[PDB]
Parts: sequence; C-alpha cells; structure tokens
Amino acid sequence: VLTQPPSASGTPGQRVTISCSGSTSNIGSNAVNWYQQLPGTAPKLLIYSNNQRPSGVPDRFSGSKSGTSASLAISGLQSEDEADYYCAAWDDSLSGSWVFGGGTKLTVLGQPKANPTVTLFPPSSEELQANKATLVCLISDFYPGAVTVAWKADGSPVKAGVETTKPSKQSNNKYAASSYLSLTPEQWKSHRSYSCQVTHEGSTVEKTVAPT
Amino acid sequence: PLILRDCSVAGWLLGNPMCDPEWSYIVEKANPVNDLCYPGDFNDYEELKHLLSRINHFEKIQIIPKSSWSSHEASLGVSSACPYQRKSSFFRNVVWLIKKNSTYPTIKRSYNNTNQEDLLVLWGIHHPNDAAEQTKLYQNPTTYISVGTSTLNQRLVPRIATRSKVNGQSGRMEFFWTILKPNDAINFESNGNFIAPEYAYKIVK
Amino acid sequence: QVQLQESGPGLVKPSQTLSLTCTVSGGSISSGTYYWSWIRHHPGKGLEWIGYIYHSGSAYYNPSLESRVTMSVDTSKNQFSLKLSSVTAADTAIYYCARAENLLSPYLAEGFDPWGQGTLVTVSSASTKGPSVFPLAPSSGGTAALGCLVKDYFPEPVTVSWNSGALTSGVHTFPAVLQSSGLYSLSSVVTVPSSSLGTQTYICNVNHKPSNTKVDKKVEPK
Ligand SMILES: *[C@@H]1O[C@H](CO)[C@@H](O)[C@H](O)[C@H]1NC(C)=O
Ligand SMILES: *[C@@H]1O[C@H](CO)[C@@H](O)[C@H](O)[C@H]1NC(C)=O
Repeated sequence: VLTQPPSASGTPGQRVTISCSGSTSNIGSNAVNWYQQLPGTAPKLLIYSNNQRPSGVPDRFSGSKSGTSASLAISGLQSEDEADYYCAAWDDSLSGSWVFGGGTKLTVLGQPKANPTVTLFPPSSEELQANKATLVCLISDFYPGAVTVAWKADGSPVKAGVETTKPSKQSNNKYAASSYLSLTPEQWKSHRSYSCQVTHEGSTVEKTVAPT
Repeated sequence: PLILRDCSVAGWLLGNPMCDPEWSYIVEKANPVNDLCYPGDFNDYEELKHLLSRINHFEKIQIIPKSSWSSHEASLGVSSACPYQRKSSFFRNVVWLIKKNSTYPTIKRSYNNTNQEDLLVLWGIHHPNDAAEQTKLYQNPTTYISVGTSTLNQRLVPRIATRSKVNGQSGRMEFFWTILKPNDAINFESNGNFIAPEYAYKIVK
Repeated sequence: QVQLQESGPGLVKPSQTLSLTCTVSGGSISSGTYYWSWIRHHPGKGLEWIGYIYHSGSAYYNPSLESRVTMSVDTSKNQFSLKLSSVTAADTAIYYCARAENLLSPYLAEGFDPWGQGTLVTVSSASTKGPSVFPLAPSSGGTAALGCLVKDYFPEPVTVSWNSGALTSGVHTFPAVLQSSGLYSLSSVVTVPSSSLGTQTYICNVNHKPSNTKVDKKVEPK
C-alpha cells in the first residue's frame, strides 16, 4: 500500500536513505513509523511520530516526512544494519487502519569473504533398515550467498532425486544451504561411492562417502 | 492586585496541559501561545473574562470525579494536539468521554451545587471531521447533548464536517460555561460527543 | 519489560476458524492506555495489520479483514486473542502479537513495541505429519561433525536442540527443504571435539508442535 524500493545498499560508514511513498490519506495526514526486522527475529520499533526514536535506538537512524513521502536515513552504516525496513502509517481510507510499505532489504556491501564448510553424511543404518537412503550435504558459513551443488555416483553425475534449499541468511550475516540426494538402499550399495560438489566464489569442493 | 499571564483565560480555566487566588482584574495577551490545544471555540469568552474581574477567593474543586464514569471510557480522551511531556493528553478540568466496549450508553448526570459559593462550571462538545470518526469514538451515529439549570437550556447537536487541520486535528471542540448558583443543579444528558465537567471553580465577588 | 507470547504453531483447514492467544507477562493488560494488536506476515509478502483491542473491549480492525475478524481480552488470564473465520491459503502467515504503546488519539495508537516472536499458522487441507528422525553419525585429535536428519513432516516448523539445550556451541540447524511430496525435511549438525566422542553423549531433541511430536535421538560414532 505504501511504496518502498525493494532493495537498498551501502558500504560501511556510509549514509543510506530508504524512501516511502504514500498518498494524502495516509502519510499525508498521519504520523509515520519505521520498523527494523533483523534476520530470524520479529520486527522492532525504530521510529515513531515521524522522527522520534525509542530508548536504545541511536541518532544514526533518522526519520523524516514531507508531503505524502517519508524517509529513513541510516548514517554510519554498520554490517549489523542488514535487515528489512518497513514504513507504516495510519490510512484514513475506508474508516481507517494501519498500513505498511512492502519493506526494503538493506544489504551492507564489502563484507569479508568466507568460504563454506561442506559436510557430507551417508545414509544411517536406521534409515537403510527402513528401506530408504538419503545423503545429506550440509553447506554453512559462506559469504556472499550463492552456491552451486552437483552430485555424482562413482564418476558419473546424478540429477534425479536431488533437492537443494535456497541459500538462507544466518544471524551473523553469513549463509547456509543444504542438498539432499534420495537413493534406494540398493543403489547406495551398488556403487563404490557418491559425491557432493559445492562451488562458491572461485572455489570448488567435492566430498565423498561410501557404503561401509 | 493583578494577574498576568502568557496563557489564555480559556486555556487556564480548561486546564490546557501545556499551561502550568484573588485579583482585581485580568489582563491577558491578545495572542497567547497556549490557548486551546485541541482546536475550537470558547463561547461567551469576553463576558466570562469581564465576570472574572474583582474576584475574591478562587478555588478549584472536583465536582464530577473522572473515576465515576462506569460505562464510558474516561482514559482514552487524549490527543497529540494536547501534549504533556511528549505523551498525548487533554485539558485537565474536563473529560473527553469515549465509548466503552463498543457501546456509548445514554448519560444522565446531575450535580447539585451544595456549596454556598457560586460555581463556574465548564463543559464542551466534540464536532468530528467525518462519520467514520463518529463511529470510532462514540458508536452512536446521531447524537445530542442536553444541558439544563434553572437559568439555562441547551439542546446541542454536533456538526460532523471536515475542517482545515489545526494542531493536526480537522475536528473541533466547543466549550460552554455557566455560573451554577448554590442549591441549583446542572443536568446533563448525552449519547455522544460530550466533554464532561470534572473540576469547577468557586467564585466570590 | 512487558513480554508477549503467542500460542503455538499449527494447521487450520480451509473454511475453518483460526484462533490464537497472546499471553502478556511483566505487566497488566489492563494497566495503562495501550492497544493490543495482531500483525501478520504472509510468506514472501510484507506486514499486514489485523487490528487491535483496548482492555475494556473496543476494537478496531483492518477493513480488508473486518468481517472475518474478532478479538477479545481476558484480563484475569492477562491474555488477548484473535479469531479469523473462513480461512483459506491466503491466511497462511506468521502471526505476531504486539503492544501499540503510544496513543495519538482515542483510537489511533502507534509504536508497536514490544512484539511477540511470531507463530506460523498454515492453512491446508492436508493432514499434519510428524517427522522421522535419523542420526547422522560422525566418522573420524581434532573436531568431528555429527547431526540428525529430520524427515517428512508437515507443516513447518520444527525445532531442534542438542542435549536438552546444554550444547549450543557449534550448533547449526539448517532451513528445511520442501519436497515435491509436499513434506518438509531438515538437518541439524553440531561440531564437537573428536577426543570427546568416546566419553560424551550427544542427543538431538526434535520438537514438532503442530503434531505434538517430541523425538530424541542418540548420535554415536560409527
Ligand atoms: C463487551 O461486549 C461484548 C459483545 O460484543 C460482550 O459479549 C461482552 O460481555 C462485553 N464485555 C464486557 C467486559 O462487558
Ligand atoms: C439541591 O439540594 C438541596 C438540599 O438537598 C435541595 O433542597 C435542593 O432542592 C436541590 N436543588 C435541586 C435543583 O435539586
């Protein structure tokens, strides 16, 4: 209902501004609030009454409004400010309600590279005893958030029965993903080994497991 | 002995929160900085100013406790137009009554002046900006305020209409006063938009 | 510090009624001039205010939801609650309770603070399904990774802890994958000293509240 840029970015120390465009019925007539949502948490209040900060919100966050538009300025940008920022206002239309902007994902660029730890697990005895077989490729603590996963049986590649999550932002601004390869117990026992190959940045790592 | 101020007589008698006992006359700024925090009008203002001359003995007393409203909300009647210490407030000697549990029952209150001094009693009416505002505050769409003493008769109706914004508010409050004589009673009846007395003033001339 | 806690996550069948409760602690729901609010986040969209309610009963709702929404207050339990009727998949969301702290007018309150941790409500006709849990055994004077695989549950979320919460260093619980079957699976892994493998016990604790399933699994070498 309120319009925000879907993304914004800055490098540490910079000032970044996040805009919120409304109408006469909402921003034009009523106080604006801003909310910050860090990854994994509920939104928290950042700005109320257009430009007031609650206790524990530093001066670097500055709210302003003019006409039917509002703006949030974040000075001295820090890596911990990566979050979704939401504007909100009362809207007078149709007897009234709170409305929110769509949110702006703020990324802080220039963070230090970290290559992923790749762990590959074979199917457990218990799962094999239940007549199923899953290989589990765990990929954690990498930055930035793009990875490629490929699987192999012996030396030949395998595409069928693979499920891979989208890279997800941890609390420490690094990323996690996983990939699952479903096999019959028989395919697991028929081959010499299976492999998970993860490429991130310009590095490729291959892990291998074999029936014991 | 005179009384000088940087507020209006209206804002001082109503208890405007932005504003913090015997005198010959009152002289007030033409344009005080603290008049009516919630915008509106004060009826028969000059007549009241002239009456408050050469007054002896002036004491505020509680005549209708804010806590005596059992079926209306007395705690919601605040506004960002009337800030006190960065939080929304309201004139302190009258009560902006609100519906309670989505209901606004008809009010029928009387106060008999059982003192021996004259009492200056103040009350008001709220003119909302639109019909949706009227539902949100009072529930009842069509409302009245009836006031009666032995010398006075009011049968008021709020005007629901959009005005230009003043202190953020496009609605209006209008205030009235009377001198209640000892052993006379003032009678109020309302189903909405009533700004009720809480504190009144003893007057000796 | 007032604190808010929504009731547990769950499944609701289409056209039924979603019911949630928020428990307030550290202060009285009837103390102060606050409004008690519900706000939801539909997956991959934004934030939508549902409404809020005063302790003595009056409430204000979002007009797009008004006809299906009712809220109530229970001052003796220090709780307030939300009923959303005739639900569809459009009502799948994380539901947050929150306190609107700053009155600007008799019915307009701003500054949602604090918020609860949300609660995920999934609207679906499919049946709830508890997970199967399998150990991911470490295979090794350094460090070893061990974990547990949480297979085939519905709906989200599950939570995983290790040794009842006593073990937090090195714990990574990964986001779930959504299988083409419509079931979720996830993994949790912890990194520990290789030396302690013979002497220390590692148990992962899997909780799936939508089905009332609690499963512990010992993860041991080989
Ligand atoms: C408020 O009104 C509802 C009807 O919507 C009624 O059921 C309830 O008893 C009332 N609450 C109180 C505290 O009187
Ligand atoms: C006020 O109270 C006195 C004493 O009880 C009574 O005599 C008088 O008639 C009352 N006045 C009115 C207007 O009811």
